[PDB]
Amino acid sequence: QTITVNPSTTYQTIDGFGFSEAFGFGAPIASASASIQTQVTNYLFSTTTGAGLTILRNRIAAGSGSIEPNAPSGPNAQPTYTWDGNDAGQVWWSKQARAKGVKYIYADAWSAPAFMKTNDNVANGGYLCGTTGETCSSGDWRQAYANYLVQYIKDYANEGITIDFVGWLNEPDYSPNYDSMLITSGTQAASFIPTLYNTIKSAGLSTGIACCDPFGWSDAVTWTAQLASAGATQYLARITSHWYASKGTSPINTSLRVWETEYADLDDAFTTTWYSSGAANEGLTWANLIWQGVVEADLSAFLYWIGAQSNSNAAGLVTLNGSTVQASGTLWAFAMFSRFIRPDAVRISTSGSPSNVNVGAFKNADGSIVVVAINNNGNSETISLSGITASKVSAYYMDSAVSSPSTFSATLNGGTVGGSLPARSMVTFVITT
Ligand SMILES: *[C@H]1O[C@H](CO)[C@@H](O)[C@H](O)[C@@H]1O
Repeated sequence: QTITVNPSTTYQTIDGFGFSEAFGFGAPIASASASIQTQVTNYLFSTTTGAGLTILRNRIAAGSGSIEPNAPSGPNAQPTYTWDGNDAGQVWWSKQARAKGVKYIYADAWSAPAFMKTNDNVANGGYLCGTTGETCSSGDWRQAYANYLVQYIKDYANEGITIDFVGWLNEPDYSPNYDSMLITSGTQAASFIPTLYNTIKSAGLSTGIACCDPFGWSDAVTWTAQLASAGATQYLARITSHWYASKGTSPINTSLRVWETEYADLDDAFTTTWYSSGAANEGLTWANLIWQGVVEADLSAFLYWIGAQSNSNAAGLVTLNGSTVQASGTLWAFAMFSRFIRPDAVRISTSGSPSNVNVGAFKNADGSIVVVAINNNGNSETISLSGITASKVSAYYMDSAVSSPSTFSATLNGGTVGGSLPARSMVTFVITT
């Protein structure tokens, strides 16, 4: 029952929580009525009625929708760039994100253009020409690919949007039948990173490099150690991973902030369900996964796949079905973290979690202490928070009985915060000392 919270013991910095609007999935929303646009963007970004999300991940398209859809005559020949100021809805989405509280934009390529790769195709894998052990008859396209990624960044800068981070790979351990590009190791990745870093700096930009968005955490572990041995981590700003093939239950050995940059239930229907049977698309399942990432794997960020799309399955947090906008249970799992744990928060020490209650705590830059308690028991659990002396508490809960986060009746005795955590619920305490 007694949880100790220790703000003098701190761990990782929190960068935030977010999602993507890649592959044109958000473009019908970008083109919808002002009323639909407002409903969708408030669900994603509002800190009072939505999920308060703080990170947007955009895709850099490789062929169709690319800024360089047609090969030049060779790897050092003058490119022909295109720019429509739309980017399949991502310019609109980026401007909405900046207007409504997003702290970081990350632009991530799923592949280089086909003419820069060993397989001369945007899909079914292939390697960037000129990386270690990847010789192409047409030559070494490393500088061409760095120049291409910088032009995309400048295109966004010309629309007034500053990209914070750039990634040059997506799941490079995976070769599906759509935009993809591989690496054999972090050692091979290290043959391109210095070229990209130098090209960004030379263009007068400060964009940070993120790598390498593996399909699973086990490759993020392997590749980070290889990048460190190759001396490439000095050029990186973030280490990234997806959680599809494997999840994190331990932190990566790095001083860089680590982002979980894509994870979702891709298979199941969209559901408003918070808890029913522990299914993969349930809100409470996702509360526990975010908890695992932030508390067990020391993540600085946790991203879903798609924020909002039309006729969504579970791959999206919010759906647009005609003119009707609906929030998933998963959206409210994100909300119970993201509304309250703001960028530049630091995770802090807790001890004394009851059985099957997952606890985390955070200190915001403004000094608020956020304690999250996920009760996975089939019964209410009474807790007390010692180690902090509260002057005030605002608390919120989410369970099957409410349709969105609702005021929670916290106790406060002699500066000790407490409460009765409902069964199969999440409670967030925002404590002022
Ligand atoms: C949203 O949809 C409109 C047409 O309905 C497009 O013109 C726009 O670029 C966006 O895709």
